[PDB]
Amino acid sequence: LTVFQCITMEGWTDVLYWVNDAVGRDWPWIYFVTLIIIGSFFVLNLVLGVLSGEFSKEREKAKARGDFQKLREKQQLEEDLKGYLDWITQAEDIWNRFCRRKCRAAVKSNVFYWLVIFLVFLNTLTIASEHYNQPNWLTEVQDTANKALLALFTAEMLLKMYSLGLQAYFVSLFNRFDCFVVCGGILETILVETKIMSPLGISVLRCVRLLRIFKITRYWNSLSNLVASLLNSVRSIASLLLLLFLFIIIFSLLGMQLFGGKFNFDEMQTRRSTFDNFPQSLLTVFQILTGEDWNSVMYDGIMAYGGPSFPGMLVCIYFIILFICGNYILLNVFLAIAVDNLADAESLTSAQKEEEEEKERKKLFRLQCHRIVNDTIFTNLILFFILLSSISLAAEDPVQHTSFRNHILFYFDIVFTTIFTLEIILKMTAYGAFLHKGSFCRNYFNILDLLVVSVSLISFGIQSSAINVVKILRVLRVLRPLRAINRAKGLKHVVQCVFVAIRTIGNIVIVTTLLQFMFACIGVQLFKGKLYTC
Amino acid sequence: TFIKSFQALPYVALLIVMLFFIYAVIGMQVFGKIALNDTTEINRNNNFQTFPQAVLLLFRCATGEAWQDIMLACMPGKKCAPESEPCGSSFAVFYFISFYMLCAFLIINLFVAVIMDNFDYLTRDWSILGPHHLDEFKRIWAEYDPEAKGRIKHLDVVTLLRRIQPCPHRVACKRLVSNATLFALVRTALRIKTEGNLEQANEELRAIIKKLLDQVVPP
Amino acid sequence: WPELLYRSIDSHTEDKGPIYNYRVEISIFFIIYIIIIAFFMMNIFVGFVIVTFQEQGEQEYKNCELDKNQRQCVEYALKARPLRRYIPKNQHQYKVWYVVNSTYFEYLMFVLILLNTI
Amino acid sequence: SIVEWKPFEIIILLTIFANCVALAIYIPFPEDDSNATNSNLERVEYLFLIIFTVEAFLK
Amino acid sequence: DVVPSMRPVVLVGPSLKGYEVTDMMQKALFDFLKHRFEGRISITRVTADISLAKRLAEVQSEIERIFELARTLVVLDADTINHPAQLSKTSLAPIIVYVKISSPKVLQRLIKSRGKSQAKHLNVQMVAADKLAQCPPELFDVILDENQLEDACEHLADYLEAYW
Ligand SMILES: CCCCCCCCCCCCCCCC
Ligand SMILES: CCCCCCCCCCCCCCCC
Ligand SMILES: CCCCCCCCCCCCCCCC
Ligand SMILES: [Ca+2]
Ligand SMILES: [Ca+2]
Repeated sequence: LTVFQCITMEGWTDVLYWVNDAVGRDWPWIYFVTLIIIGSFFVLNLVLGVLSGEFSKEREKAKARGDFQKLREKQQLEEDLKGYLDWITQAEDIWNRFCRRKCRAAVKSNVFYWLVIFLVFLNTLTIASEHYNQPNWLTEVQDTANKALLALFTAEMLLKMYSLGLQAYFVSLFNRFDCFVVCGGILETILVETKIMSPLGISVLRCVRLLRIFKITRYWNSLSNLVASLLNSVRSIASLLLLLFLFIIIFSLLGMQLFGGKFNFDEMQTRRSTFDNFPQSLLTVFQILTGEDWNSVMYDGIMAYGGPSFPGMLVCIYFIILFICGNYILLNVFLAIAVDNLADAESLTSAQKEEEEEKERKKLFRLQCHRIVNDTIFTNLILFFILLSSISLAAEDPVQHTSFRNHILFYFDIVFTTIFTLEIILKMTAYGAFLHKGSFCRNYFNILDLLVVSVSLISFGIQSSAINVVKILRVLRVLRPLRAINRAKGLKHVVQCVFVAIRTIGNIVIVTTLLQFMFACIGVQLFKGKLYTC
Repeated sequence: TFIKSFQALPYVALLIVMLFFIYAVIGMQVFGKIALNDTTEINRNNNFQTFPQAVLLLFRCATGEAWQDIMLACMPGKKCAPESEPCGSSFAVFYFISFYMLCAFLIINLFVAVIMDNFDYLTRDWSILGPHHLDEFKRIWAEYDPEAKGRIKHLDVVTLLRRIQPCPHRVACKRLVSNATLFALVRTALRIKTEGNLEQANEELRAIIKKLLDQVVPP
Repeated sequence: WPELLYRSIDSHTEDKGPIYNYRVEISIFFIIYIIIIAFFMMNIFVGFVIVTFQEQGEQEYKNCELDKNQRQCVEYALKARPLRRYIPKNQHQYKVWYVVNSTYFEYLMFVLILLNTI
Repeated sequence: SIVEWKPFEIIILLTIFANCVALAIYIPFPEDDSNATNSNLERVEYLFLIIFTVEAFLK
Repeated sequence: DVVPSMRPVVLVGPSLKGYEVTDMMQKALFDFLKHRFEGRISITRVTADISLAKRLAEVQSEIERIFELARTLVVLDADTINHPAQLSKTSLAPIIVYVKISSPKVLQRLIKSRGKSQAKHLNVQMVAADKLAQCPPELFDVILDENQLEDACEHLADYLEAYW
């Protein structure tokens, strides 16, 4: 039971510290660290591998099921409706209605698009400006800004409504969503004026304003393809989520019949995560699924069913099965949804975008007797010096101010500063020195060698000052190990591939950050200081 | 196979070690002198005093183990340890949040790199023949033949361990007639093409695909 | 998480202390946030990294050539190498070799180790 | 048998849903306590028993 | 045979000209033709038949008056040509344009918006689109694939630079 408690990583460190307090701190960390690494990380890696790889099988079968091919059919379909309805839009106008051409012209113009983006920025700044005890004037500023932005947004919304065909306008998903958010804003105005608004109303309506903040991220396609695939798969998404919801209901209704109201102990009732009533049994089951304080709930159940004994304490079966099935059933549903759909979504960025690109294409100092020698053995030698320099500061004593070892490490620092400035002197001989077409400024990694050396040197320059300036210099001097990157031939490949991965992740990470900001704004609206407790 | 993949991607592991090292050192100097005390996260068992302890604390934070309380422990205003002749910075929030994101990202990166490296086997229907079939064929032949003692020497059908997965319609006899045995099985177990010219067609393939002795391949 | 959830459920009014289970509907906010952000979006991170690495690995897709199974097989075309068996020559050696190498001996030794762990 | 041709399985699944609802309301009081609702859910359970056993007999 | 000093321009639309939608596919289109070919292009409006040409009474002078405008050194618009066959009966060295809807599923959506009177008359309209999906490239010279006007309009001008 305890080893299994460590594999799930929850309550891990508690048993490690309890053991350390019994058999000393020296060796015991080995056991639990190896337990975590081996058990948790290898099993997690293997389950991810055998799901993702398996998910590729069902993806391959799906491609025969026309799942992706049919998706492209609904994309070009709706796409061409606007383009052809544009003709009628441009043909219905060949009472005088010559201003229609001008109003439509601004709609596609960059001036109006960037103006509306800026208005959205003001909208998000106003709501994001929330604050616990707002200055009294800021409340009026926020309210009047909300009124103003509402008036404008509805004005240009109607402008697009009449400038473009109403049917064509409603065809687009984004325009329908914008109509939804503006209607929510109208509701905001009416409810606030009539004073019949309710906390659910303020919550969901601040939410609709924040939705209107989705007007940002419109040009980009990577999120758009994900959204399109998600909308296509909704009828498939709802099945998995319905199944998981049914499973949580079952494992909550079972906990009610097992631990229903048996969590009454003479100890102080901090058992908030209890099984008493169904609305809270769900929260406890959800907590177990994510596995935050799984230990606490399992221990409470064990104690409820007697103490540690054979007839009791068998309850561990329920918690173990719940946790295993959960973090397996959750893993299947969520990886399936985030791989099959995303893999399909990513293929739109490669299927329709790629061919369309083709369609457009189809439509169309001293320099003499220098010594660069010895730069071969010095490769490994500099590697070794970097390694030992890194090890140097690690062994430093942080807690002893008048340290018996800091002066020794100061000697090592002096020696290694000399050694690592030798190659700084050398680099002048090689092409560079910010001259000779700037061969030195074409490899910033080479420059980064000086920066760390400079800070190391700069530490001594102000060291004699005995002043607080040098305090940060020591902290920053830790950049030494990275020097190996520029001196390593594979580590460079690894770090560059990692940066490429980051650049790829950019879209998803920014979408997650924006949606998290949405939820932060809603949370500010709900709990703006209602958490204090004496 | 998973262990072998880990061998082939050591620099990602070295990168993770570099992250741990840099962050352990940074935590060593800023949050070094925090006063140890029970009833708080920074205690005798977690602290940035000795490098092993700093690495252990950062590992604890990596496993998502109440790292938020550690963060709140290192936020400023904390009494400094007696060794000082107060301590605690406001840099903690950025330190721990950045560490969590970066360590999670590199752990994900290592996991998916190994998944990429083992993708071939992790995505294998086990229906088409695989190297396991070749290994069991090698073992049965070794039982039939000790070290490097097979050139033709064949007059029996004891090599019937081949099950339904590659004498049905005597195709086995025809395949036997048509390292040489392994090559013939490979080219014909898949049944790539049947036009009476695969040997010629393959004879024009091994030349471009290859290097080593090809005076036995044609047979 | 649960500490925050059960401190927020007890949120009565601005600048006032908590009340036991005042509004337990608030859990909808935390439930939705949990599922969407954590589960959905971090799993999207993992799936997106998987897809990107799969795409990068298939850079040398070489669709003109045939399956990769033949690739592995022909790269193994240097197989059929000697394998160490060393059938004992001495008959006294041969008896112990046969009894040791029989599957019965292996099964028995597995039972021994299993009982040892028990 | 021909009754199964008549789609009563819809009403049977609505009955299963009704029973699923009739279990969230059942509050499990600590030690034998029971309010009024818990004293009518036994009767509702008897009804569900009868309908399910009739369906089992038919099928 | 002999060019009428010009290559007359016609457009059959994606389906019958008898309804509003087909004309509107070209009503604005013709506007840009003269607005970017000042003096280089001329347009004509007729309502009679031109298929019956021997290279009805109104047809006799119809071919001449077109040739009268062709001798000025031209775009024709009618309701007779629903297929290049309707114009293949005469050899006037013409240029003919075709509006294409690659997905007939779009036809209903376009029809479903203008009016419910002809909404049930889609079968009348769509069959021509089918009829406009058979002629090989030879009778399918001018191509209108892209959707909006600006991208499509640029592909009209390029074919007009064959001679001028
Ligand atoms: C899933 C692991 C546990 C399942 C079996 C229950 C274990 C019960 C045996 C341990 C208790 C023995 C008596 C202890 C007396 C203090
Ligand atoms: C299915 C995932 C878990 C969902 C947990 C939240 C369920 C709803 C709880 C609140 C129900 C109403 C409470 C009583 C009336 C205010
Ligand atoms: C599917 C809709 C109906 C779901 C509810 C069916 C059972 C309701 C009966 C029990 C309700 C409590 C009444 C107890 C007397 C105060
Ligand atoms: Ca925890
Ligand atoms: Ca966790």
